[PDB]
Amino acid sequence: RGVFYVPDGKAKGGEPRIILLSFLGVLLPSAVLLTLPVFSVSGLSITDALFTATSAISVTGLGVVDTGQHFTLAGKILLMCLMQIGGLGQMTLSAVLLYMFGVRLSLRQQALAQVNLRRLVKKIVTFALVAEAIGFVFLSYRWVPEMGWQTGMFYALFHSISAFNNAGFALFSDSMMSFVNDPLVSFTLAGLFIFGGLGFTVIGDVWRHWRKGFHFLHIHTKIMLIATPLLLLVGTVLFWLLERHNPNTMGSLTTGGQWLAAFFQSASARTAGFNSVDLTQFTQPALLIMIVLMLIGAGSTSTGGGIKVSTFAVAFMATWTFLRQKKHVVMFKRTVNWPTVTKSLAIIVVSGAILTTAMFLLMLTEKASFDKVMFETISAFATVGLTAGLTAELSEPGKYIMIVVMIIGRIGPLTLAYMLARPEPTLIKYPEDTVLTG
Amino acid sequence: RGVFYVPDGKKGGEPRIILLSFLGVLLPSAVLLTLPVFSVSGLSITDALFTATSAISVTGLGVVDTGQHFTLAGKILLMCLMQIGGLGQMTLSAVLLYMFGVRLSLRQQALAVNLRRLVKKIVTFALVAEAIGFVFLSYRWVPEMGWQTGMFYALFHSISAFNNAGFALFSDSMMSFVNDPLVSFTLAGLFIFGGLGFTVIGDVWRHWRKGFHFLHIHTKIMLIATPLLLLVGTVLFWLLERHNPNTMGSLTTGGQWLAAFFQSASARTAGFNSVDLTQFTQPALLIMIVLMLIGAGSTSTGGGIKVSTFAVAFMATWTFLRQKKHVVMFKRTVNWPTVTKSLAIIVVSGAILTTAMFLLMLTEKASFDKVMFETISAFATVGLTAGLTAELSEPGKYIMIVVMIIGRIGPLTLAYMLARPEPTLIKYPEDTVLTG
Amino acid sequence: KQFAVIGLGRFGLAVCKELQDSGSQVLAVDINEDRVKEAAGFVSQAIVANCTHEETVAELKLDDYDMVMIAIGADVNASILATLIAKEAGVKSVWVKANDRFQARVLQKIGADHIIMPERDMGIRVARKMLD
Amino acid sequence: KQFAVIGLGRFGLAVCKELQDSGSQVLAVDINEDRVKEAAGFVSQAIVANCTHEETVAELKLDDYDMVMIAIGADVNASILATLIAKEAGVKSVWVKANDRFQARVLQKIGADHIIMPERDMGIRVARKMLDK
Amino acid sequence: KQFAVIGLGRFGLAVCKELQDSGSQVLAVDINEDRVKEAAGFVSQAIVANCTHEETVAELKLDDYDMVMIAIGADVNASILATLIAKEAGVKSVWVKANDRFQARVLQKIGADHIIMPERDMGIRVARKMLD
Amino acid sequence: KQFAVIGLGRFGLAVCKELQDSGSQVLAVDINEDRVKEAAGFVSQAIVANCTHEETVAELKLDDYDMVMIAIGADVNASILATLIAKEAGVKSVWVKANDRFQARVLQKIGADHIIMPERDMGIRVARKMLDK
Amino acid sequence: KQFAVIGLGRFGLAVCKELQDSGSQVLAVDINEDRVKEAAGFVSQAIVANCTHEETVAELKLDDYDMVMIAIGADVNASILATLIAKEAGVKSVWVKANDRFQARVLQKIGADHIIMPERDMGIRVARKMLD
Amino acid sequence: KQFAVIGLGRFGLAVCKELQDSGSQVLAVDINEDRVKEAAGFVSQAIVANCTHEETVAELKLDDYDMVMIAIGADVNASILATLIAKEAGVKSVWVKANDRFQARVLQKIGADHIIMPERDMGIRVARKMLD
Amino acid sequence: KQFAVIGLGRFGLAVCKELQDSGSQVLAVDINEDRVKEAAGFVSQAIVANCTHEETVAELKLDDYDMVMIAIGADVNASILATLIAKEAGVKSVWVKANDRFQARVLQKIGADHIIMPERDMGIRVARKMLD
Amino acid sequence: KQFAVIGLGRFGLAVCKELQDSGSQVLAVDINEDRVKEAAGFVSQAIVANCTHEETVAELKLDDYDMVMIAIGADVNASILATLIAKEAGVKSVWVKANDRFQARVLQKIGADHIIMPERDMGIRVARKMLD
Ligand SMILES: Nc1ncnc2c1ncn2[C@@H]1O[C@H](COP(=O)(O)OP(=O)(O)O)[C@@H](O)[C@H]1O
Ligand SMILES: Nc1ncnc2c1ncn2[C@@H]1O[C@H](COP(=O)(O)OP(=O)(O)O)[C@@H](O)[C@H]1O
Ligand SMILES: Nc1ncnc2c1ncn2[C@@H]1O[C@H](COP(=O)(O)OP(=O)(O)O)[C@@H](O)[C@H]1O
Ligand SMILES: Nc1ncnc2c1ncn2[C@@H]1O[C@H](COP(=O)(O)OP(=O)(O)O)[C@@H](O)[C@H]1O
Ligand SMILES: [K+]
Ligand SMILES: [K+]
Ligand SMILES: [Mg+2]
Ligand SMILES: [Mg+2]
Repeated sequence: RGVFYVPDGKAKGGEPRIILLSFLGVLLPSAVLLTLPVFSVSGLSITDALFTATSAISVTGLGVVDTGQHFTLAGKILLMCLMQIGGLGQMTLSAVLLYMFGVRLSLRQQALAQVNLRRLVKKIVTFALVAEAIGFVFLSYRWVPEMGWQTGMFYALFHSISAFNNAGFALFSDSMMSFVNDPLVSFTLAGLFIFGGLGFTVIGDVWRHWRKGFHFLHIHTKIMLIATPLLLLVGTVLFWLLERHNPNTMGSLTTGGQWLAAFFQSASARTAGFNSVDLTQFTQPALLIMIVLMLIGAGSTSTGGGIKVSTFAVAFMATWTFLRQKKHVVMFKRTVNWPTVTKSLAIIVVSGAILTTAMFLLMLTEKASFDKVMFETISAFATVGLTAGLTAELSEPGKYIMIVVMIIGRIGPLTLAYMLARPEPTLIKYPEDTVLTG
Repeated sequence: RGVFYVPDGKKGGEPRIILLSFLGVLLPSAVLLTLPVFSVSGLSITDALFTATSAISVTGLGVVDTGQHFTLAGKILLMCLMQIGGLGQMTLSAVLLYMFGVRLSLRQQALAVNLRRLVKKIVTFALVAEAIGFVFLSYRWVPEMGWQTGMFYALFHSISAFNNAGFALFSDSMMSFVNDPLVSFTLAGLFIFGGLGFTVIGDVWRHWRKGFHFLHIHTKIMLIATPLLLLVGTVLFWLLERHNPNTMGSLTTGGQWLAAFFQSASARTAGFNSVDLTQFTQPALLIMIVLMLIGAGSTSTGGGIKVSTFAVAFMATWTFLRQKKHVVMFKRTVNWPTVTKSLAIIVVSGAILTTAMFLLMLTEKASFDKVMFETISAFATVGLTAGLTAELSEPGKYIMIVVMIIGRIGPLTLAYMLARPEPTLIKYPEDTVLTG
Repeated sequence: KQFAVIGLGRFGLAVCKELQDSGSQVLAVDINEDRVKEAAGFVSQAIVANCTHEETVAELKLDDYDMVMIAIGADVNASILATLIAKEAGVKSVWVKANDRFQARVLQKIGADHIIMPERDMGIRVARKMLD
Repeated sequence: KQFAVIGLGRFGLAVCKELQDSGSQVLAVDINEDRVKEAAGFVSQAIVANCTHEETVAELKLDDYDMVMIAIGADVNASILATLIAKEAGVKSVWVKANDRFQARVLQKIGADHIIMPERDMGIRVARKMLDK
Repeated sequence: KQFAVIGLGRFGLAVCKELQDSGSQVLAVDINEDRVKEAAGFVSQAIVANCTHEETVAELKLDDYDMVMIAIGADVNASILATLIAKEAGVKSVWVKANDRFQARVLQKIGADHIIMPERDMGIRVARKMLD
Repeated sequence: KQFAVIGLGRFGLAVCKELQDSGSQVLAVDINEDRVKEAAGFVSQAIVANCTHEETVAELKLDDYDMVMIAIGADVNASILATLIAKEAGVKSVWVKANDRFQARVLQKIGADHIIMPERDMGIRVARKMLDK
Repeated sequence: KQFAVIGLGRFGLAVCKELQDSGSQVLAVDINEDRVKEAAGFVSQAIVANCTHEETVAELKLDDYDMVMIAIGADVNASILATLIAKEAGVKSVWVKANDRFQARVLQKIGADHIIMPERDMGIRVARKMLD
Repeated sequence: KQFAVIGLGRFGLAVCKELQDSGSQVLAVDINEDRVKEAAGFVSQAIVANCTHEETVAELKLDDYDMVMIAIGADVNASILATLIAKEAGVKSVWVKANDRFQARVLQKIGADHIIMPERDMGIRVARKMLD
Repeated sequence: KQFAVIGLGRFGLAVCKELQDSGSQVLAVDINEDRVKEAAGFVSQAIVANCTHEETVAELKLDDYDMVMIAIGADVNASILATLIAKEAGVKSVWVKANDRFQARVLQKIGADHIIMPERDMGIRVARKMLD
Repeated sequence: KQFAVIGLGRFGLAVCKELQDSGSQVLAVDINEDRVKEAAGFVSQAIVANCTHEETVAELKLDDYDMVMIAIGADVNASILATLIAKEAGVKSVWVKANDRFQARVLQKIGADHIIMPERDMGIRVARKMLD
């Protein structure tokens, strides 16, 4: 309908400010709420409540305390709402900013030479509820007979929301450890964060243009529809190869159980948080592969992720273009322009710089092996929330650092994307000089 | 004089020159090292080729002891090989840069000092610096070891330090000289000057009278970053290791600072270790890994991604965070292709390092910190070991060899592939891909 | 009281400045964002919009405003089309800035309320001021 | 009263209309023969000439007229140069048309007696007329 | 039924739209990248290429396509060069838009199989419509 | 069968030639006399006149003609104005050729019965010939 | 003793060379980046900027500089407007290169302190040189 | 002190003016008659002629004059040719004006005694005036 | 036997193609790298060089080649300077391709052995071919 | 013995000179009044006209002349049009000058009997002179 906007006023991106205040505008009121003893059986410390509130809003799922026991029924519902706000809130907020970014692009194109925002938000909410509804009934098919009518629905509806939102919060002491060989819950959860971590743009593009075929889909949709099954396949096969002979975590399973555990871990590695198998007794070569999977994350307009799959895909094919010394980066017979290539490369290098300082700080505040420090830092930054045992023994300074890593990792790649999009214009430019690289 | 060239005929072609030069110098050295004239007991094909790769790539990593396993003929062979590695890499980079500048100038003319003297200046600088190091080291080693043994070790270690090779004739490299400042600064100055870059040395030589302001942007970046990197490395290593009993706890106040400075300077692709890295704490190991990655200057004897690449990446990140339109260093705009080159070098190096680390953890069974440290050391040409090189397997030796070869020539090769790619007559429409 | 100005060129910006000085609510609409920012501090509300698009004009309730100025001068076609959309949208009074006499014939004869050619009108008055 | 009009654009033709209908005698100057032919129908005297040349302006005897109008719109250089030549000739009163504020202040420095900027002036008066006062 | 349309102007896009809607795969070529973007949505494959260069046409593999349309209207010389190079490339059927009678006869002499003059043909057939 | 063609361009001559061969009475109007002489031997009556002048159109009596064809492409503003005059004169059917979609969208809101974009119309119509060759 | 040279043509580079060699720091400003790169070698600071924009001159802080040379030769409008903006920016001394006597009188009337006509001045001095 | 000036542009007119003011007999040659008429009042003798025409130069008897100015700026080729004819005729000292460094280098290498580049020389000397 | 041609345009490329097909070693030198690539296959040695520069011409030993062709057409000053530098360097025979009669006259005055006027020589030739 | 030359460039002037000096009668046709005046000093008949318009071509009756020479160099379209209309008129033998190979092959397709490329023909002939 009406394609227009009101300019902010007297020319730098204000969208990073919108994202930053939106996240801080909900974390602080949620933090003081968790201090009230109505939500916790015994009460939480200011640091513990802040860490829990950050993990719920970031939907990282990292817990300094046990979710199932330390929180009351009111607290469990409070956690339920927050992971709606963290996952669906970002998914809606990213879609709203993406919609408004295109509107400014469209009007500037008209000056030189689509549904409305309210309509778009309705589909985002509708998709989230219908997806969680499908997960709810399938999860209720098993848990209701086991635990009863009222407990069965609550656990089913809790985990349907958590899985779709990429939250990873589990009401059991061990996250999905009791369902290693159970396909119903393992696949119901898997589908929830696979499509939850797929992006509204991918779902929306497939919804509106599936009849024209795959060839006429958007470039971003084609990337996600190929890389996500490719990442799931390589994750499942490579986890299976490195863990089939380890007695501690996966060696005592059936042949079908071998692949179910391998697939579930790979699917949850891409920012879900559930772990069918134990990560403490999980071999180092498989730790690195999961670390890569956590970084690659989910889609751009999804419920969770680190750097997104499209960001990894562009840099991966930029490298292929560079080694074959092609002039343009090309996928699906489309040229990826250099600013997009710069955005993909800049996000990786900035994230790596943040990760290195965060990793360095943790080994100072707490004393543990480096393989544990790197794994925890990636999980907090990539918002996966998979732990390797260092989270339980975290110190007070370590909790503060991990809160900052969770906040920066949740908004960083999306915020740095928009800073690169609209830099402040300058009337004074300096001469260009060549700097030797290599 | 004459500014001209003959076109190749008919993609980037200097990567081919670099690759064929490296291979055609590596293979004869590997063939020679099998001969029992150079080794007292003889070397296996895998071990000999590993030694040849370490010598040509001037990594300095040793599957066998340098001082014992090699004879006098082999010891002289190592000197020639590490000369070839370091000085030949410097000279080849300078020649390729000269030819690139010639082509740039000719195309600029079309739109709108010669090579021989440049090579002579590179050799003259190397010999003068190596002679200064030789005399400074002979001032100490000759009295305590004899007239001809003293000169030989002094010359060998001057050659190794200037060329950033790190090969030492003692069983423990520089462990016996923790508190001795003469050899410490003599070696330190050699790979600081050797790793500074010939471009920086020449720019300071020819334009020091105009002042620092009128120097070239690369020279200013190096002259600011190298002292800054040395200072931050010294401070961090002193802070993180001054209470560890195994390395720096037992030393004196001056000795602790000397060891910290020496480790900070040698982490930048030199390879000498005054202190033991096996008993070295984890945060300091991460700091040293970062220092090895940052490396030495561009047209130098060092390795890894160069200091200028890291500086451009840092300033580009600062510009992105402040949302400035242009990356500006010393009141000069760094064009977007240079930023893209720096970021691409970092990303490609990271991907190669990840694959190499996964392969090493597959073939070899060791903790992640050891494997990651060894991979960074091999790729960055530094050659500092954490106890994993001695326990390598044969596939591990092959993987480490490949990492050494790719690390020594990679960043310069990836820089020159971006320098002038294949032109295309067919272009596809541009489409937007969501990032972040 | 409430005024709408479409096109924020030399003529459009001048209209907005006086309308704000008299304490009136003025709406500035322009296709180019850069020009909207210049007039942002001189109007009550500043919107970047395309008044050639019929649905965009529908959302911005121009029929509620008492007077509407179409101050587009460069494109003869855009000014004619914007005027015709405004009339069918329900605007009672539409004032149009015309750069040439040929356009002024079309705009008046399709139903524009007032026709303004800046170059001609000062041509009359400058002569009158010289006469007396 | 005798008036001189330099430039025969939309502004100059309107000035010629009003002045001729007011009973005065005017002289019209333009460089394009197409515009002067249209103006020759009603003006007292129509001459094709360039007003940026000193000798041509001297031949026209601009000093006789009490009011001289310059209506060169597109070429800012031509407008400034013609104003300077007219002032140096010794015409008592100069009125010049300006398109932007920079040209306006340049003409102010030159010494044009009155400067008319049609776009902003019509903006002002149209706003006043909308305000009904 | 593979088609190649060279020039994606007002005439070219309509040909591409109709051909693609009729179930056939077409190739769109244009030197203006921004105009290639518009056609890239509904065309099987779109390419930014200059068809007046022989090697570019060789890389395009126009010989494989059954029929090639050149819809270059403004640049007469570009249309002549594209038609000539397409004939040397070995296209079986070549269709060329003509804006002038001299251009049409020159194209006929070169070897263009079908020559379309949109103004003249549209005038003839609109006259036929007005007759009936 | 009474017809009138306004604007003797490339499209105008094509309409005039084909329509006359059928045996219908046609009026050719064009501002340029030279193109009228070229169409003199292909039309029954041709008059050199301007159809954007309101008084001239009344003399031509376009109301008697069953169809009027406005084929002015160079001046889009003249095409819009000429369409209004024919509608005011009482012509039942007005056919106007449009070069651009922006001009066409104006013309539809005017009330022109048929809008002809020759380049786009040949786009489908030539392409359909490609399918069945 | 700081100088600012606006315009880096043949005259501007010569002024910058002779000023820098005398031990004084100068600022070089030009819209052509190639000429700024040329001057960047020997000039204390070189800036790619448009001096006909009033905001660009304001952040350049030309008021701090003791004397400002405007050496724009080809574009008369650029020279006139740069001189006007420099004077309105409250700079003490303005030197302008003029290519014509009509430009010279205009620049004098604006308020340029000293006006340089190269062809006339060089002609006078060469004629004087012939005498001795 | 007998002198000749070839070409009556701005530089040539300035040279003739100052040299007549100094009180010396001069002869001025220019291909355009109007500038000859303009300079006739000032110069001692002014003849309309082309100095790229060898027999005309021979008639002019340029070898009598101690110094000659060739001040042709627009046509570099004409300036070089005039310098060659002046040198061949036997002029003891020839001074020629050059607009570009390439023309100056050609003129020096062919044997011009003095090369005048108005923009650069004014550059250095205006800067020197700036110092003091 | 040994030929050197400077400038690889239409004239120079044809010279290379005929001379090499004749069976002699020819040196093709051009400042633009693309033209050198195009002519590289035909000629024995192809060099990208600037023959405007004296040191480059000295390094490329043109004094031993039997005959040297200067085939720059666009730039008159570049062609004159290349010819004069080649004569200074000791080339026995220099043939120059000239585009204008003034350029041909200047080159003849310089001392170039052979002057080639492309369209003029075709003028006489084709006239004679028509006559007989 | 009667010849017609279309286009009065340097090639056309040279061919007219040689044809006249051989005693033939030539007609010189061109669009520029200055060049046709320059030819009129020596041509039997000089007419200023555009040869791309059919009516003038019929009026001056090219068909009478046995040989017609078309020397339009700068405009490729003008040369193509002149050749096409000349062949349409019914002149037995047409000679046309082509600047590049694409123009030459288009002319060959049109029907020009002899095609002259001065640059390449000079290339071959000077190479032959170089050989012996
Ligand atoms: N140097 C000049 N001397 C006299 N008349 C001029 C000169 N330059 C331009 N003119 C005339 O002044 C008229 C101004 O037209 P224009 O610049 O389009 O403004 P407008 O037509 O809106 O008044 C032109 O028609 C032109 O012929
Ligand atoms: N040499 C060429 N090769 C390929 N495409 C071309 C070439 N020259 C022009 N074109 C394209 O042909 C299209 C024809 O557009 P235009 O000439 O405006 O005619 P129309 O009126 O049909 O748009 C242009 O958009 C242009 O990009
Ligand atoms: N608006 C402007 N702001 C700043 N510099 C300008 C502007 N316009 C032109 N210049 C510069 O002034 C210089 C004068 O140009 P030019 O006439 O080539 O100098 P010269 O008189 O030496 O030939 C140009 O190099 C141009 O880059
Ligand atoms: N349509 C035309 N009719 C007649 N003569 C023309 C036409 N177009 C160009 N010419 C003439 O052809 C001549 C060739 O021009 P040009 O290429 O500059 O010279 P040359 O062909 O000698 O290099 C010009 O003098 C021009 O006047
Ligand atoms: K999670
Ligand atoms: K080393
Ligand atoms: Mg050329
Ligand atoms: Mg010519």
